[PDB]
Amino acid sequence: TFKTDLEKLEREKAAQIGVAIVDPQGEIVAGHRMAQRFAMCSTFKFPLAALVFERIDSGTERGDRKLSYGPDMIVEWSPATERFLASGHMTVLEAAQAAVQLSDNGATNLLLREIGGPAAMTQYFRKIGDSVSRLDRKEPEMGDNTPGDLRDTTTPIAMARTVAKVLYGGALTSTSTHTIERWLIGNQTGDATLRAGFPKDWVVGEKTGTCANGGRNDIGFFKAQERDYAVAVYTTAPKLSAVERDELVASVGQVITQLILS
Repeated sequence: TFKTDLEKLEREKAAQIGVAIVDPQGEIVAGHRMAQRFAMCSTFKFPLAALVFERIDSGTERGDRKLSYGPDMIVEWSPATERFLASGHMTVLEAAQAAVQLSDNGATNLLLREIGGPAAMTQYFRKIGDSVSRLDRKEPEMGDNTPGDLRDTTTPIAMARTVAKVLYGGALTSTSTHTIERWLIGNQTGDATLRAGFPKDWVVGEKTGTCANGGRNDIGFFKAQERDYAVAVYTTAPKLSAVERDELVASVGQVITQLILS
């Protein structure tokens, strides 16, 4: 009924829904269109932050290092970057948290400037065993989501497994892992997407994405009692409104819940 519930949503809302749910070791729990490529949109900002924590964990980067910038770095949806503009900088950590929890595009591009751009992001994906995810552009053009373009894409299964490697498979130190987990729980942008359709006693942390051409995504983790899962949801619904798109992802949330509770 998991498959057929998602198929009903897909049929009724003229949408495609890609889902993957994996256990802490990346073993598959459930999936739908799980190896179809979808635009990442802002979901790559979670892996970016992980890349930054790996560098902090390694010493090649320092969390409180100040990153100076000017108005040239302000792009669409840069709420923290605009607020910190007068001060002249955000630290590596401030920028990373804003990228995750506000989806701040300027903060994201500020970090890419520092780690070596899209190519460095793709190299990190490969390092942690993800041969699929690829960042090819910075924001905002990376979310162009042109039909059929494989630039800036992932698969549900690939991203879900990267989530698990980051949160459970030892990609980061215990300390950096804990920090990035809490940032996902505290995400400010996902109240109407997956976690809306999960039970309110499940610990959920996630990162949303919105792309042009009807892309709406949410990736992260959930803890249903003593059971940890990594989850990635990418959806394409060109004809839905934005609120309908939020509510589509929430519904996927519910279908996911109906399965786990079985």
